[PDB]
Amino acid sequence: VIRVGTRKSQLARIQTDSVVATLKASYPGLQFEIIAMSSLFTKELEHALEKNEVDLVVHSLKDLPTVLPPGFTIGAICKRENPHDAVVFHPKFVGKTLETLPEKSVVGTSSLRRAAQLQRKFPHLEFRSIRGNLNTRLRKLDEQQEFSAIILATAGLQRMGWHNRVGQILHPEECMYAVGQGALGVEVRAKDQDILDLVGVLHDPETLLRCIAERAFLRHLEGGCSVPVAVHTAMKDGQLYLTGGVWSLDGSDSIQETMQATIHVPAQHEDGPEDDPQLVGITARNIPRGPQLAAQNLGISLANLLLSKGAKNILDV
Ligand SMILES: *Cc1[nH]c(Cc2[nH]cc(CCC(=O)O)c2CC(=O)O)c(CCC(=O)O)c1CC(=O)O
Repeated sequence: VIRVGTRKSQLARIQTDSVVATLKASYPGLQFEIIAMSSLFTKELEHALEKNEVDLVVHSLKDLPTVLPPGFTIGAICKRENPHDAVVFHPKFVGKTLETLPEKSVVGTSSLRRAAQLQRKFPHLEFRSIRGNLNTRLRKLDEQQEFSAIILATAGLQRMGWHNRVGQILHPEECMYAVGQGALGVEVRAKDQDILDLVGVLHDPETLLRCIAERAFLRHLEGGCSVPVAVHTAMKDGQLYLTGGVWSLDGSDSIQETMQATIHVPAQHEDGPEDDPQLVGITARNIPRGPQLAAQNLGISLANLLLSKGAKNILDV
């Protein structure tokens, strides 16, 4: 049996089921039991793992820290869903963008990354804090008299089935995404080789590499989930392009730079050794180590350039 622990929440459940459906397709001759428990929530799922009550936990990659706690690791980086930030609008706005929205219009977001970027880009728009989950945030926009629009993740809206509410997908010139956004991560016990082996199938090499680069960049910057650090990655013609940015809380101050590295997306897998340290919290012992190391190096390089341009001033408000 494969005991998968999940949060009782609707978005946590869907993401969990999606990973389980892939593992099921890879391992049809194995049992999968689902345990539902309800960073307060991250902690109790990690206590179950400790007890061996569950073997896997499925999380969003942006929610995980760059250094996981002792004895845990990210066994699988899944294929990436849309990483972009999207705008949902108030019904009264018949085909508008943030650009065409009236001046002093309120925009709901609890992300400093989004608010910082969007304040700089759309200075004539007010950004207030919105609280709750997608269904709550969507109800508040529709019913209440406060918000003209709300900023949310395309991946998240997509998973709930509510891509019909996406009004505008924001591009990197407007609002670059969070590190690991649109990617699911599978947490596992670091010394359970049998569980790490199974989860190895879920690793997508293109996403894994981009996600190491992004996590390496953030770890070097001393960033985390709730910090105004944003990134954009791509892999085209054997090149990994990493754009990273740092903003002040109001967007007034911002450093943004782009670097690239010759890194090839590996088609084939391997049987790497157990003593290979996990990179940026990730265990990809069945994926070539050459390309992973290069991705981390690229992330570090970009963090080092940003810090040389005083990126630590902007962050330490
Ligand atoms: C680190 C961080 N987490 C969240 C909330 C969140 N977690 C998962 C998603 C869905 C997309 C995905 O799987 O990547 C989301 C995003 C969402 O639509 O809320 C946030 C956003 C803060 C908030 O308003 O909830 C952040 C911070 C950040 O993204 O900058």
